[PDB]
Amino acid sequence: GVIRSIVRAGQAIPGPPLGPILGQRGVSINQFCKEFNEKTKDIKEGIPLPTKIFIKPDRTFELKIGQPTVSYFLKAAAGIEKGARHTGKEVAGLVSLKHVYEIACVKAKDDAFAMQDVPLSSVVRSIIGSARSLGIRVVKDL
Amino acid sequence: VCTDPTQLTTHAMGVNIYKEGQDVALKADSEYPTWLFQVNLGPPKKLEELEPESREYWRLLRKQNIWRHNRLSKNK
Amino acid sequence: VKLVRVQFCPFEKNVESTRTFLQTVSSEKVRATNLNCSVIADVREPCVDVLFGDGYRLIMRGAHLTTQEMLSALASHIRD
Amino acid sequence: LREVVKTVIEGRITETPKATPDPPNPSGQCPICRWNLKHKYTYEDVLLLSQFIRPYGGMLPRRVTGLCREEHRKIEECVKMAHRAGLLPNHRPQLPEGCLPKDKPKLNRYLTRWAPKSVKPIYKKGHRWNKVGMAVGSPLLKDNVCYSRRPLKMMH
Amino acid sequence: NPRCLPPPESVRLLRQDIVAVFRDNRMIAVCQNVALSAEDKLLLRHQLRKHKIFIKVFPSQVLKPFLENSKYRNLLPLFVGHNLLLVSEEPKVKEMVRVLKSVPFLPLLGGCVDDTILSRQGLVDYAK
RNA sequence: UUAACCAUUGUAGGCCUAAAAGCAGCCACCAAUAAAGAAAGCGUUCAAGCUCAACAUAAAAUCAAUUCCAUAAUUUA
Ligand code: FES
Repeated sequence: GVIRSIVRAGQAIPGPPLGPILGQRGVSINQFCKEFNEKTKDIKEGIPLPTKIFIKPDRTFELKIGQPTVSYFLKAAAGIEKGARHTGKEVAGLVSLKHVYEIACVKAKDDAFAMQDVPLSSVVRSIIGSARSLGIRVVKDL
Repeated sequence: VCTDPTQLTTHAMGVNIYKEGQDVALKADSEYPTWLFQVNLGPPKKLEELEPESREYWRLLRKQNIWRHNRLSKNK
Repeated sequence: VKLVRVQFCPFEKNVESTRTFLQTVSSEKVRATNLNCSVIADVREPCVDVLFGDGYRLIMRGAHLTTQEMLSALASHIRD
Repeated sequence: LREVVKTVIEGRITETPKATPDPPNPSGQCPICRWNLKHKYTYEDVLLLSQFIRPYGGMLPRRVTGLCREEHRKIEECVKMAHRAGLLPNHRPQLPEGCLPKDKPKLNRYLTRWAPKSVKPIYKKGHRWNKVGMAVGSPLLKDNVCYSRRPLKMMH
Repeated sequence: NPRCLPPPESVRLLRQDIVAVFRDNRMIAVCQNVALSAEDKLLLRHQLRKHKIFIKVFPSQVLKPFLENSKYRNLLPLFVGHNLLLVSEEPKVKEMVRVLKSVPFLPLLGGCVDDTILSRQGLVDYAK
């Protein structure tokens, strides 16, 4: 069973959100964090990362990870930790063209996240759509 | 981290914020291919904006077709 | 089912029933369910051979058989 | 028509009955209209009914027959009336494994719209203007040609 | 009654997408899809890129009309059912063959070398 | 349109929410893929995960005719 989580690499044992949820299906929690910790060393600590762990009936771990979230990074780029109540029209940060594009190039490196598209228009829409989800307006230039 | 608008717009501070990746400077706009800055920066392509003969037109129209059924499904 | 063998000739006239039934046999979920089965696909009238350890050999031809019967026949056979 | 012979099983497509050539009413989209039988058959015409019925009395699918829904309901109703009337001795139900008839007397019936099993008795007939009506025939067969001076009385 | 009476392209773009790819690729190796996921199909496309082949696919219900409005009208037997389309413009028989080796369970119907109906075994024999 | 099958990835997207990821609230409402609803009923410590919609569509079935109290009956113009 594929379980999707966004836990930050810095904390390999968040507790309730991962420990018991995976344990309910029946797994070794300590084993999960160690393999997750292996990703943590390779990746920057303290940044949310999407995971694609598969919990098989055999009580084995198949941990698959990708590039860190653009959504939280956009929040960090906009200097926003906690956004506005709605964020549909509330905006606290503006992102120009260049910042939008540097990150899109980096994004096009992982198998997951459908980052094999030849056109970069695929990448912009996700981050633009992600920005719309956040309390951020992607203005052309400020 | 960077806290200068000039450095923000003249140096790639957001491209990498890891420890192994050091903030790299921005090359000139001409130093990158034209398609990099020609990507769609406007709002999501609407049925009018989408070309009737574009795959996104039908795919988004298919998404719209799901929306109407979903609206019906929610009421049930 | 220890082994499942499906044979059909695309170059000659190929019956749809066997091919449609073949896709179900060559399915990731189906293969996992009957993990014991060894999936072998023969491509060159069509003949499908299914072998059981108990000695029951079940061979299916789709020329005059609908896919529904083939799936039903195997499904009961697999349960044993 | 495919028949399965049976472990290894073999299915052979066998000869299927062919419609007689020269339909009386060519240009008929539905087989019943092709033969000008739209409103001139009844449950008593078992010969026609048997063609559309399973060997044990089950209904054949409309798609295979290809006839229109209006006749399908009429034909299905006619077969039900004939079956309930014991007019289809060769299409009697298949006994599950080795069962035998209940051996109780079977009442002779015809023009039976509904199963006799599921019809409750009518204790109170009613007075002059409260008389209860007895259903005879089926509404599906209303359009059938009538040779009487006045339209047939469905309610008896 | 109407049933008794005497007898009395929406998808349009998807032509262009399929028309472009097939016209480019003379021989199409046809293998039935094993209920594969979208992400895997992209991965297999890169796997074919190792083989210099492309998994360019679209709803197969429009694949049957492709022959109706395209360069050829006689490849319908090739595209029978829901199947992965291996479209190759070069006669690299070995590259096509090892595509089959990548997934044993998945069946390869064959390759229409020069847009001529053929089987997998025939494809290899003729391609040789 | 709706009868039969199938269901990937971005992103657990931001929001007081411990956490709410389509599915507590709350947002605006896009992308990739052949085909995916920033979600429709389910499931909800929260999610995974069930289906409905995605791609495929099957194949069905504009209203009727205190104690009963003649007996009955659908076709000869
Ligand atoms: S008799 Fe013509 S529609 Fe059936």
